[PDB]
Amino acid sequence: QLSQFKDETNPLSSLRHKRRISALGPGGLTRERAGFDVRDVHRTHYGRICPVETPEGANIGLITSLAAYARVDALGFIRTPYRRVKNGVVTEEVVYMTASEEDRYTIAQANTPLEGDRIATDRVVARRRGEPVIVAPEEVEFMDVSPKQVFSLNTNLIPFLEHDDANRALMGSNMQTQAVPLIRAQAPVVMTGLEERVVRDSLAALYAEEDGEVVKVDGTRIAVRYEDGRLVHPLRRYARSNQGTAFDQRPRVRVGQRVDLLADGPASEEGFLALGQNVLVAIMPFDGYNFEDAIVISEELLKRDFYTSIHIERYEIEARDTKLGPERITRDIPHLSEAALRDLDEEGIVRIGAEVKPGDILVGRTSFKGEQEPSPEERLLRSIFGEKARDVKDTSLRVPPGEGGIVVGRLRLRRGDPGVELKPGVREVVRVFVAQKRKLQVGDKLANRHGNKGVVAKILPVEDMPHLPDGTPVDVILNPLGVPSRMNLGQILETHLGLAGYFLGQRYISPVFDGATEPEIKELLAEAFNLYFGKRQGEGFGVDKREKEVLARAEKLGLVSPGKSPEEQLKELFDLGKVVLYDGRTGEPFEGPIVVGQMFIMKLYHMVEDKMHARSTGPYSLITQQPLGGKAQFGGQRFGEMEVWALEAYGAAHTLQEMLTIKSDDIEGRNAAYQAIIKGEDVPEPSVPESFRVLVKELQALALDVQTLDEKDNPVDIFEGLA
Amino acid sequence: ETFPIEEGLVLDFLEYRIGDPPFSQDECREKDLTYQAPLYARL
Amino acid sequence: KEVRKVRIALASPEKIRSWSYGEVEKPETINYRTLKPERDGLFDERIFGPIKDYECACGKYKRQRFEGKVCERCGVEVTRSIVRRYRMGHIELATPAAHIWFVKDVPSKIGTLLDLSATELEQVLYFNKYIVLDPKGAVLDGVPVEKRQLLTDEEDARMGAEAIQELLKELDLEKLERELLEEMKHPSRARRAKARKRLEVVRAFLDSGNRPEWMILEAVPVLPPDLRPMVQVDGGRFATSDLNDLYRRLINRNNRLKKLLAQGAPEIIIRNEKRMLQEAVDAVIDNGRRGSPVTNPGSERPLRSLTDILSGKQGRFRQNLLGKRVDYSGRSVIVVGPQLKLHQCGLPKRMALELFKPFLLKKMEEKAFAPNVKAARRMLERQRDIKDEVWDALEEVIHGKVVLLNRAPTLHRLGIQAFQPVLVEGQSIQLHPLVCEAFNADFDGDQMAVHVPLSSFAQAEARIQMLSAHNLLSPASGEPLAKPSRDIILGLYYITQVRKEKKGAGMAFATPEEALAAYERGEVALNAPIVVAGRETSVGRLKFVFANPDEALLAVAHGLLDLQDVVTVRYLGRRLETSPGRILFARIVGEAVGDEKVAQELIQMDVPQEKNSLKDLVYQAFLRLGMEKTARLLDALKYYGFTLSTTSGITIGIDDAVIPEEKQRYLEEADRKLRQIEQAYEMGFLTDRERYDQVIQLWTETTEKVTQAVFKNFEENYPFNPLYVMAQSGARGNPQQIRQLCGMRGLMQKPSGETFEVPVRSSFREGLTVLEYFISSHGARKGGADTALRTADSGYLTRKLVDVAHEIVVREADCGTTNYISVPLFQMDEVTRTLRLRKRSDIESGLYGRVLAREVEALGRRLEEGRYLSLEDVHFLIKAAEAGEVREVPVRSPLTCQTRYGVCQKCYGYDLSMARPVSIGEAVGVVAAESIGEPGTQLTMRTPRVIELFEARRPKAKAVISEIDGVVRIEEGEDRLSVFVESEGFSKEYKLPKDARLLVKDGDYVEAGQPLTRGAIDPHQLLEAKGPEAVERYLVDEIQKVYRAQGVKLHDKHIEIVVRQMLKYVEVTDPGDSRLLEGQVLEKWDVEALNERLIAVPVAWKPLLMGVTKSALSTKSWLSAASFQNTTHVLTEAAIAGKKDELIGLKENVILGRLIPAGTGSDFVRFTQVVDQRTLKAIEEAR
Amino acid sequence: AEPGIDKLFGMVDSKYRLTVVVAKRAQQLLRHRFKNTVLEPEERPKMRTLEGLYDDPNAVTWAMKELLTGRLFFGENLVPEDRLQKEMERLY
Ligand SMILES: [Mg+2]
Ligand SMILES: [Zn+2]
Ligand SMILES: [Zn+2]
Repeated sequence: QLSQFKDETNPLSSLRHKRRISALGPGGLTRERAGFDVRDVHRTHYGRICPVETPEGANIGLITSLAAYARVDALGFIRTPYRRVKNGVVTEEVVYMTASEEDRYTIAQANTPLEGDRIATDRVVARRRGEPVIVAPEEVEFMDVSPKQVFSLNTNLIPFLEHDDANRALMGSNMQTQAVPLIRAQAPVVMTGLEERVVRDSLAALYAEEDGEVVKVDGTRIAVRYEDGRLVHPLRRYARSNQGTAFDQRPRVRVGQRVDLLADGPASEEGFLALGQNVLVAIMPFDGYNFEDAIVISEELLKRDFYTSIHIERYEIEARDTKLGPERITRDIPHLSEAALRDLDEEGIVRIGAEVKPGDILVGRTSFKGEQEPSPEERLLRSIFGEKARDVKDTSLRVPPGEGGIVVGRLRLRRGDPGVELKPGVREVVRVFVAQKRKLQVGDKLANRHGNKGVVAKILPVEDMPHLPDGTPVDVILNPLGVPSRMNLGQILETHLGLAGYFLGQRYISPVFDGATEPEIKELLAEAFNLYFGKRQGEGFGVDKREKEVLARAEKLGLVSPGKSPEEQLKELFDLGKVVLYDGRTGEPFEGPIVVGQMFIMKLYHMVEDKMHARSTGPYSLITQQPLGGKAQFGGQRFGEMEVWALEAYGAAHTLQEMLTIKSDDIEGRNAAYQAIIKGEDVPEPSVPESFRVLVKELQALALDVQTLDEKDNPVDIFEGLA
Repeated sequence: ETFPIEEGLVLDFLEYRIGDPPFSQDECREKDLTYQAPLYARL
Repeated sequence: KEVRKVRIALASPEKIRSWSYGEVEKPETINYRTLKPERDGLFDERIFGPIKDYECACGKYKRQRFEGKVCERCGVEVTRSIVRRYRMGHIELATPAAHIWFVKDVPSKIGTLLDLSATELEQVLYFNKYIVLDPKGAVLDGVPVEKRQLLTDEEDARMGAEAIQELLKELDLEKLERELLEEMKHPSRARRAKARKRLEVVRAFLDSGNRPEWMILEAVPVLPPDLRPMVQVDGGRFATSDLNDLYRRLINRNNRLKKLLAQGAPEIIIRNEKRMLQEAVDAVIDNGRRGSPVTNPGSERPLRSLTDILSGKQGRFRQNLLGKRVDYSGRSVIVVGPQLKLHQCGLPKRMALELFKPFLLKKMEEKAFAPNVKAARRMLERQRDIKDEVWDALEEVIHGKVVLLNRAPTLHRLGIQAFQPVLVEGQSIQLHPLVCEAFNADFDGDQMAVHVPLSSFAQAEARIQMLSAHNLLSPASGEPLAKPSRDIILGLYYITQVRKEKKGAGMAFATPEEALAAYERGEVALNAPIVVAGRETSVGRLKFVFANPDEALLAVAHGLLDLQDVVTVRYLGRRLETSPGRILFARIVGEAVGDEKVAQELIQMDVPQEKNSLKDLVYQAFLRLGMEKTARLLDALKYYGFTLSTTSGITIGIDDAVIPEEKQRYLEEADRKLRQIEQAYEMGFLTDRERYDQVIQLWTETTEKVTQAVFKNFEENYPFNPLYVMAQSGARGNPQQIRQLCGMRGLMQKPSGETFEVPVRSSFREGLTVLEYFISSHGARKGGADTALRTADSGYLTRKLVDVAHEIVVREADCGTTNYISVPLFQMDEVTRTLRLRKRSDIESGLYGRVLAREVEALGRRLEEGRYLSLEDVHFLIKAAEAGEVREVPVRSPLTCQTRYGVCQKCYGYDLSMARPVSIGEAVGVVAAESIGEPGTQLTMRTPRVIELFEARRPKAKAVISEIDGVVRIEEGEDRLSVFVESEGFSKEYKLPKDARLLVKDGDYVEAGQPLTRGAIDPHQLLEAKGPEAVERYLVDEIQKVYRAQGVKLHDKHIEIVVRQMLKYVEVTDPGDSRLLEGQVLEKWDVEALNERLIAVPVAWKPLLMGVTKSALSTKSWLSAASFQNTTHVLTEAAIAGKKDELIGLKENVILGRLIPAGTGSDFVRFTQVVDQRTLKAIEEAR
Repeated sequence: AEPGIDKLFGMVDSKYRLTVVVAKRAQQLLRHRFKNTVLEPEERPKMRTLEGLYDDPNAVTWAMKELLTGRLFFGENLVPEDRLQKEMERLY
């Protein structure tokens, strides 16, 4: 259990696991949805040495993660958060120290503030203070030592993480758990240099050692060093992840420099833990193609293949060997002989660099096998055309339901071999690899860092969009309502301050419960406007009918102050609100001081091409006599209970029954169907259950009986018994 | 803490020795085999 | 023929062999060390032993066979079991056994006198000292006492468990005795039972065939289910089954017995063995004792012995009864976005295809495409990018037809609907907004299956009932549903809200001045005055009731008027004040139905705004209009429903959240007050707990004020501009979510049950002081536990509901029954020991559309007895009410209507949803429980009170009732604050401990004795101290109380079409004929049995109240049932008595692959119709 | 919703009973030889899709709309469920 096959998705996530921490497992504190007690229990607590925004909602609480400053020296028994004592000394006698209270990083000035009301803490409550008195050490321990100390790590990494509901963040401090190597990466305009770690200590990218000076070939490997002599350097080559990530390691350098990094990471940029792609964005709605809670992409978001990735699925295919039929892999596939094969596959294995689509043989094979011998009329054909007969049921691999892709390679194996630890009684264990240059069609989840799950609506083809007065359209939207007004947050400061990016030209570091505030953005929004407005004012224009007009309402609206020419006013709008904007639809303006600002877009794991299973009869399973079968397909779809009810809630007799009838387990009924329609018009057969027919005997197992008793007592029907 | 499993007839537990992984890393991922590292212990 | 009544029950060992027919015994070699299959003993293919060269003789014809070696044209290659039943014979002849004889003391235990050790003998260790022959130590008798050695003091009489099989064909004729003999043991009291249950015991048998063939001599296991073999991929293969290795246990023993006795194994041994079989039998049966883990010793898993699996719950039974599977099913993501809304649906080209693959081929037949369907799929291969004209065809499979659409989870029939189809591009499936709500599941990229009914008689049996444009408008529960939830509101909302930006209040003399002049500065759309007007002038914009007020729209068309409520003078029916910021409204909603004429009335313009009055407009359009428009209309608030919100937008900015510059003042204040408050307790006055309640009760109240503030600065300064506003008034957003946003929000409480000192240091435009985003977390996460508990506890409450109610249908229409039941109209409020007037909703959803009782004289208009009170009418009484001619309006619902056969027409007020009274047939049974299909999530297991009662469980404490009434009696004392009652006849001691201390000087029938002012104690004593009088109520309103503090738009019908159940049962009282002085029989049957039979003798019953679950179990049938706690136990007393189990019982049919007697299948509709005049004029001359 | 749907639900004894009738005079209808419905001229619905047109093979809708021509009755009429095929010759 606990083993939780590592979730090495991104470089981070993984790490968290190495932490997470749970009272679940084999130790007694255990199962889902309570024993005797679990609801009133593992609630919150009295331990700040832990974030309170990481669980989820199901087996909640019983899962989280430790925090940064926590567990050093004696972690061996009971957690111990670091503590500050005014100067160059430190203590952390466990998360038990509840004697003498502590301060909470606020106000200061070279060892001593002046609050006069030390925002300190006793046990749990939060008494006003009582400045212990002497800068001479804390009241036996007092100082957040730093803000972030309160949260794990999977937390202290979100922008104004001091401006949203807890549960918003939560539904975020777990989204990050699911990223995607967009290869392009970016490292957020906003953020906390903790990324100085994130990568490194998780060893995503690489590192170094004392001396310096490169040389290299780049290609795959990397130069060396000078100190302890030369030293080659492997890397990755995409490689397999435990779910798809497919982690690569392109690098950086050229000649000689040793600080101290070395070659990128999967989802990374110059040591700055990059995870997503911070393109522009802007609140507001549009044809509601963002109802409830949706996002709207701009095809240009494909042009520059910004959003895309890769996933590697290992395909395990075998051939044991009974004693009746011996399974092997000659590229001489029977019955079906075509260029469709011999050209690509050939000699079994298929050369690297081959494009593949659904049903495309992956490792063709044979198998002697004679299960259903010679047919009747069929013989009228085996010759009619003269393809004689076959002797080795096609048995092949053929790509699953669907997975058009490439080939990073193959791989062969076999018995008696010294290193081949195959399952006894077998030989061969073909294991070809395929990855897929992903993309972003219409459905994948986007979501940001403060809680806002996307759900692509209808990506737009440039022409449309919000055309900034200077061409630049809004690559991304994200209409309010849903979680903004609702389940509140802050982020936004990740929009405004944002624009002070595509424009102002700088990126920023925004700590937690410290720095980055409502006035900050202003002083920043400053030079920004003068700048932007600058260009145009010295480039061509300054104030236009449209760009101006709006400003009108801007006033009547209850915003702009009736001042100087359109300059001053047009400014303000900036600062917080966003400059004008028009509309690639009609072309009019967007009556209202809209908002805009490059921010952050993630595009989590829950894609689509991976989370979908469509089909028909396909399955057809045995013993169960109910769908779930196919050496090709493999879907399902339960209707189990509820789904039922709601249906009978009306009179879908022929439809309700229809389920449990033909489209379920009428066996004959099954064929009666396909045949029925296949043939043509006709209310496919009435019905005959089965799973029940089962229960009957299944029941009769014991001393029971099931006179499928008929009408007026004496008719007595026991139907099923042969037919 | 594991009494020398009783029945003369008396076993003894003395010292360990490990490391020496029979299958260095990567190899294993090319196939399987945990990067296990065998040991022993004089008895 | 055609199925019907489903018989079952026993099949005496004599029978075993019947089905057993033959085949069995021998060993069970689960294959050979070699050629895997067969073994010539176990799952051996009947008469298949390598090369039997026979058996094929039994078969008449059909095909050849007999191939000597290997195998012939037998089943082994084809038709092997064919999933059919195949009985094994078992060689079993050894001593005795026991088919579990259940866990209720039957098939033994009772039928003698035995138990607590009726297995001290049956499981060999004692003896059922049968045999008459003068004993010694004190006579013999005929029942266990041979404590071993004793049955050796004489050295019949045997420990052997064959004794049950002994007195078998024995106490069988004496069954004509037990019938007689026993019952004759009358009165004395207490002991009155046993014999009671004993009755049935015998009474189940008798002229109901069967025998005590419960003793066993031939277990009978099949073989098919097991012979499953090698499974590869990923990382493991090898393959085997269970029940077999479980089975084995048996035969081996039953085999080793015989050969280990024949060789003379004297005493001791013999039993100790034999019994093995016994134990070995409790194998295939039920592993319920010590266990039989695999891996033996093996400290592990449980042998799948019909326990936890097969027959059990959620393994096979709970699985294949409903947990079935469509076959054209599938799934996909989730979208949205204007289309044609309703009947329209996303669906992706490809993805689709398959679902329709069948016919697809078909059409491709005669009509080009291809020749023989033979190919067909041959062209659908390896994604050979079909496209070409094919697509141009699939829409001939599509076109007109429709499909479904479900959701995970599902707590509303709305849960499906089903839309017609069309198709855009790419994967992921789109859907129309509104429906969104009917799933209360946002767009976190979720998925939704899209099954597809195939049968023509299912499609019509769909769209015309399933089409998203039908059972989604006004839905069950009460109010409507297909309304424009979030967003759309704002989109229009905006186009309204006056705007009065206030500029002044100068003056005028009718336009010359002011009006003219003022247009230079100072003043505008304000108040002004020229004689009696304000400033709606300048622009006249006129017309006539034609096709365009023209100006207006065309006026703003240019850089003129502001579409947003600017205010010009309209002209439509007559001089309109309104602006285009509202006239437009009409026009669209007008263009929907036609001639704005109507719109006019309906709509509200003298207070547009829009929000919670939209439900209405649509909802009112209904009654007066009718679906075929509701769509168009509700489907216009789509197009424009968005464009407005579009070509206007309304962002949000860190700024936008406006701090109330009238804030830092209020705050400061309080604290001060506090300052002393503290520098008070700190001196010497008021215990801590005092000031405690204080400090809190200071912000407990300071808050609301801060709250008040912001919610105005907005509505004066920055009316709509503060988009963070019209998002809470009504459109999409909560109120105490803004004050949280901008205000302060800081009452915040601890973990267990106490409140925090300090509060939240908001100004959420500024950070929090750690502790803040801490204590906040404290409270925050608890929400989380409540949400996952509800969603995970729903697993106990909804299923039971769904169950206890089930057969509830409604054929026929006119069971004209008496005893009406006036719906309460005024409730005693225990805050006001007088009388309020109810929120005017409970009434609504408590009378909304009903079937009046006895005349409704009042306010001049007379409302005839027996009438469907239209919403329009509830008002007629609602508003009316006041006067005082009606305080308890009458009508009939389910609290009466002696027809457990269903629920009959017109007894279920109106029919909630479709404008009309209960349509005919309707299986309300569903909707019934499916009424509580929006609760779950919304509630609180975390105490849960929605059942403490629902299951008649004597609540926690309850604060016991007042047995009867009469004399006050207020006896003061030491520590026993026990007050009582009496009145010259009798009574008792009512002790009210150190709890409630509220007196009273009168009487009252059962009130409450005053301790539990809320929820009477266990009705388990109320009914007793009253009757179904006030026990079919209390709860009924005592329930809602758990919904009336969490929105809830339901009541009336629903929750009251459930109760009936819970009490229906009865406990017979001294009758004649149908016996069972104790009994528990069903309701309505009693009537019939106290009717048809009436024409004699008595049957005097006695109202009886159970719980709900207990209600669900043991019902008119045997078929359904099960599905619960005591799986075996019900099947127990199931067999025995022939139990034919009626039929009418949907859940029944379903399972049994029989049509569901309801909706469009029940008795009421077998109807015909076809006839084209000359066709009907064909048999009109051909007959 | 359904074309004229409002003229249905009521013009019967109750919902289902309607839907019911419908899906019968459908197979029976088109499925028993396309040329069978009561409609005469062009009042017979069509499908002017791509370039070409044709009667919607979705029979089901004819009946709906067929219940708008005074023709056709519904109820316990002519007990010979078989004889419903008595026409199964007069229409071949
Ligand atoms: Mg979710
Ligand atoms: Zn043979
Ligand atoms: Zn009735």
